[PDB]
Amino acid sequence: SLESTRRMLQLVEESKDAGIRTLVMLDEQGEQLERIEEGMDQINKDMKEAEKNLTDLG
Amino acid sequence: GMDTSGKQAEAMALLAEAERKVKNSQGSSKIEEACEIYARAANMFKMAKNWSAAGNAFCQAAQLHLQLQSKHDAATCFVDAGNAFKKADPQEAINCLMRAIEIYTDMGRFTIAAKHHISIAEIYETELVDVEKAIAHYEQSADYYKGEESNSSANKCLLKVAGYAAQLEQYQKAIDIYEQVGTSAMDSPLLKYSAKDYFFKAALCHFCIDMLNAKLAVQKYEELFPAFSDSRECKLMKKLLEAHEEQNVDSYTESVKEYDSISRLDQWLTTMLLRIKKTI
Amino acid sequence: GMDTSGKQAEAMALLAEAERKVKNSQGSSKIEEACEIYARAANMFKMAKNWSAAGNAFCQAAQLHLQLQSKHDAATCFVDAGNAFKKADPQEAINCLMRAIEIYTDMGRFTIAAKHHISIAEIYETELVDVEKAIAHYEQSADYYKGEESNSSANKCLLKVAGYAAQLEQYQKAIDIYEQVGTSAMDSPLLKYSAKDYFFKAALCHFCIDMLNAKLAVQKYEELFPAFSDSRECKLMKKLLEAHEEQNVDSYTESVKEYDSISRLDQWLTTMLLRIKKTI
Amino acid sequence: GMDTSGKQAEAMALLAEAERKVKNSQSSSKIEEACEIYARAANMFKMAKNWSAAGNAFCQAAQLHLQLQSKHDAATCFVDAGNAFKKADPQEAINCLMRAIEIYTDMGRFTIAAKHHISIAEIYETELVDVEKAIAHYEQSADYYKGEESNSSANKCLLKVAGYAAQLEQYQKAIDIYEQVGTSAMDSPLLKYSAKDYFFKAALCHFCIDMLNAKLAVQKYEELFPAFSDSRECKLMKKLLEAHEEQNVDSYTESVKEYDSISRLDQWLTTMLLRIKKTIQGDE
Amino acid sequence: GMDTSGKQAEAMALLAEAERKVKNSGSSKIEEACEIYARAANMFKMAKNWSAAGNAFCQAAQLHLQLQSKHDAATCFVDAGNAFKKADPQEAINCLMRAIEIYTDMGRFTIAAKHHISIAEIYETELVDVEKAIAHYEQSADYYKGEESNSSANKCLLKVAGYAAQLEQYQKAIDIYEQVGTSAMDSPLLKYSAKDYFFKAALCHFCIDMLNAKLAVQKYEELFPAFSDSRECKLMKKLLEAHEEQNVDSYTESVKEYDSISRLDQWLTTMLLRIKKTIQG
Amino acid sequence: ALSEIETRHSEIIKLENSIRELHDMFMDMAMLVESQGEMIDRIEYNVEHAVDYVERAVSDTKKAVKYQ
Amino acid sequence: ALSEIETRHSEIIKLENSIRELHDMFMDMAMLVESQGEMIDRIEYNVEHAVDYVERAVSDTKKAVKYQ
Repeated sequence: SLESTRRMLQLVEESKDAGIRTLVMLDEQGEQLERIEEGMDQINKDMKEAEKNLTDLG
Repeated sequence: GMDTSGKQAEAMALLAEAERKVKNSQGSSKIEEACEIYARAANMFKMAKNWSAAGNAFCQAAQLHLQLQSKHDAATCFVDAGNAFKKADPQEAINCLMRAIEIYTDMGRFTIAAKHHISIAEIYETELVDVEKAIAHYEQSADYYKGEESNSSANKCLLKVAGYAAQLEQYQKAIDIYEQVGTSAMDSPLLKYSAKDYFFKAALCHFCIDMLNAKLAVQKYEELFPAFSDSRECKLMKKLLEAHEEQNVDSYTESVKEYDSISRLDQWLTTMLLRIKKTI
Repeated sequence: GMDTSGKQAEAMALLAEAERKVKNSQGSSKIEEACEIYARAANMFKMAKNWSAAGNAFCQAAQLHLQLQSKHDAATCFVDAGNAFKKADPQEAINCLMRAIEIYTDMGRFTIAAKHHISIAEIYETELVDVEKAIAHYEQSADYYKGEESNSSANKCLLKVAGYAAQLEQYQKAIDIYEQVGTSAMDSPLLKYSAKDYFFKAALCHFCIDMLNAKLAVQKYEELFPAFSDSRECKLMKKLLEAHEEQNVDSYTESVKEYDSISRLDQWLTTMLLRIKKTI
Repeated sequence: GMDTSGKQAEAMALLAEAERKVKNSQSSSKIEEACEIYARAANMFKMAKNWSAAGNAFCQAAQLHLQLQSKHDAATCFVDAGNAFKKADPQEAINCLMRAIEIYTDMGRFTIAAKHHISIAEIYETELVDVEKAIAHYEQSADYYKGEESNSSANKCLLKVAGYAAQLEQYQKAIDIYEQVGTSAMDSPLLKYSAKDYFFKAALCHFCIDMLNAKLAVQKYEELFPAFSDSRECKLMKKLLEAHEEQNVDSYTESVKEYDSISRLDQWLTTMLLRIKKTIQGDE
Repeated sequence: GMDTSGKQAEAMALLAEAERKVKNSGSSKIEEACEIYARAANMFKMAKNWSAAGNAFCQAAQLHLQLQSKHDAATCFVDAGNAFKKADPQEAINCLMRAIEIYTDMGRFTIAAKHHISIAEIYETELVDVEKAIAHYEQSADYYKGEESNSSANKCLLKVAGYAAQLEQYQKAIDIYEQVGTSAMDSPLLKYSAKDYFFKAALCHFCIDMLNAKLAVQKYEELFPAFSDSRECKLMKKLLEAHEEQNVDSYTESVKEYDSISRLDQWLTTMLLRIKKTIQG
Repeated sequence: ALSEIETRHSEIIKLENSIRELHDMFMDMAMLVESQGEMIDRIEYNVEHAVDYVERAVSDTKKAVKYQ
Repeated sequence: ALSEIETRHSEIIKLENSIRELHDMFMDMAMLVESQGEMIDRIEYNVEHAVDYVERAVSDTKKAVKYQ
């Protein structure tokens, strides 16, 4: 029975480490997502201005 | 052969045509066509797994774009040539990457500079077996990332730099980095759990200096936040300190082995414990 | 080598020559070139680690660009100026962020306005040790996000608002927000498991107002959410009510310590518990 | 400032100016400015908390774009008006959404049409509590998603529509959908573990038509998927079938109460169990 | 609503209009014809027809090809292949191969690799040709590796190794498994999983002979120590010890004991059966 | 005797603590994943709008310059 | 024995099986999430390229058309 508890302890420790790694990497993921979200708005605004200017010139 | 021979012949023919065009011109359309066929020949070389020729063609295209009043295309060709040269000669790849970094930072873009510096440092560490240049590159990347308020990337780079510095006998920089990282991570509700580990590492860097410094650092860390007082690591630290104080190496070895049995140890921690036991 | 002497010298030379160029203009290409040189000088100063000069150059470029019909460029320059000024003096960052928010809201989009409001609230909380303006900014951001059916960000902002209101003894708003958020999260396949926690927080607020009110609120919550009847929070609050109903402080302390042993209490929970204990 | 009266007055004056300007022009070049001023008025109304006025302005802008040779802008105005009217006028929002869906499906794009169909079904279910139209819209969205090689969204839509059909006593549709999704998860490495759940649901549906069919379906699932045997759901189903055979309602009640004690059950599970309970109680 | 009949009628009308417009052939006429073909294909897809839509997409792709336009032809061809995914696998494969050929001309490696992966999926899900699937997966893996995409260049290698092991080519499977495990052990995130690869490699070595399995297990243990303290290695040692004396009872008892705690998939049971039938004799 | 009793009493609380920590981590994970999914949906909408406008603008300008 | 040993054994076995399932789930989570991370990293570079290209193109074309 003691060996059983040892096995559960080891397994739960491993699971906790895996969860910790997932949390940190996902924090990085979210930072990247925020960066791309910031960029796309400027993309769209500049494109809209250029399209309106080109249409007006013609 | 099959595809390889045909691809090589086509690439050589394209290179000869580009040489003819550039010698004929010595107008702008001629050089533009020459650089376009240079890029096409580089891609065709990449088809046949001949990285040296593809890198040379990409570098020539970068030079041709540079001689014209264009910069972004030159930087793209530089980074492509460096990536191609990552296989055969790391030095040429490093040169291309530093040129690309300079070009990118000239225009004011700093996000890609950190990635290029990280790639350069990784090449240096893996191929040239050098840590000083890698340390400097990682420090530059961390500063660039922190300039834009990206905390996670800077924290990762600083953690790597601190680990390498502590491996290179330097303790004050490692202790400062660990202290800052732990203090920053403790506040955030997400990364509260891991701070203890950093603290523990810091403690070890303090123990390599002298026992009294380690004891005072442990007391300070415990005072900062009671969570670190968890027996899991604090008990091991106290047992090691007690064994060192009384000049009992058998107890130190027994405690280290008992800790290792339940949970394994890494090369860094193993070497640190070996050093601490040796100095005893 | 990244010595700041050359960077600073180049930046000041560029600034002086651009000021000379703009001054001569007593047709509009002069303003455009002046703004370009201003942006380049600001970027160079940022590379030089001097943030005040970079922010000043950014603000001057923003004003010059806004002098023309183009306005979104002014908003971009102003937000960059605020980011640069976040280090030395937060007041200018707040002013320029407010101006950028005004322009962006005039344009029509609101998500970026909500993000800038969140940044302003964070700056207020971190630097100016003010909570009321932070509360107002969080409320405005939550309203903006809810206007676009952004439930998660609005819920987080409302959570922060309710927490800060509870810190300021404004129990009604805190309980209302906590009840709303708990009810909203009860009907989700992922957030459901957290619906208990919010309720507990609200319940604590009731204890501050009165005892029988807290008991009735607990009964209402349990009837509405039967699964709440097995959580540790309900048992703790039942025990605290039983101890507090007969002027028993010893049992109160034993229950508090027993619950805290399993899980460490945060500043908010421990402060509220101390207030409740001091009540009687 | 934050004063609502001033913003409302400014928006109303701007809308009146735009209306008189468009009326004067009616007496191509000025229609663009009319559209821009209408959009600005709609934005001001939205920030003035007058959702109805903003939706009306968006609809007028959409019509002014429709009369001109432009479709995408008209559809964008349609969705803006629908979202604005979601809070106040559900029917006008539904009309705007369906017109915009028709516009997209005419242009060719499909995924956005599926998302808007799901939104229409959601509003129908949460406000007008009309099960049939929500079911039809979910079926259309699932078909669109499957046609675009999107399986996860199609699987979720199929699950929702099958659950709604089961709530409406149409057991065969739910059974077939659950079996299909169970097989789909069966042939995957990730969802494999959850694959049991779907099958269990199917079993319950069979118990609603006949108990012999329930046994046959349970045996078919067992032979097809051996891992379903060790799961507690199979043991519960077998014990319930045995209790139904012996007509001992007490054993069924005790087993169900114990299963509820170990873990809670959703409304669907309890209502189906109650239906089975009354069916068996009729036998005794 | 309108039923497939009206949509088919409209699509046929559009097709006839495009055919007549191309008949009297110039840029405007061909552009209108290709646009009408695209509209007819979209309507056919709406009408649930999956054969006419593919033909219309192919016709539009050919019309674009004849004109000086390349990526439009590739898009039309990939759309035709997607439409043919449920109509005729051969036509979809041909269209996807043409799209890959067009794409790889300009150096777009990732799209070609994805198309090759889809082609291998077609070849392995319905058709029973595993050699072509292995070749396509190897091509995709090489394409991904050429772009330093080691993370995305490992799944294809694992699939190829598994299929090669299923095809008795144990040397290639062992090499791939060992390479993947060596690459993964360095990564702290993927370290936990690396054990499995090594275990599989051991099985592949056991399929040949017992001494090879013993030496390979010793080599893995020396190279990687944690593999020695895992349940799979315990099973390997028990099986190696038991088989030496021709005792099938111990073999089957250990296999059942391992299966009890955790179930084994088809591949593992097949390999165990092969090993028992081959070496236990 | 009491050694095994204390061992059994000491090998149960740690599991509870680890499990509770895992629970909290998983809950935070779920919330942030939902937020990221919403962000990605907005990302996709913006990208679709941008590409559609690119097609429209390029077609319009090409036809205009062709006709002059 | 009686309830004692049967409870011990049954609960221990069930907990072990569940924990193994959680371990496998977490491994698969990590693999797929790493794939998603590299996918987003791939997005970033092309996003930057597109923004730089569009900015330069619009500036140059506007200047050229205005001067003519």
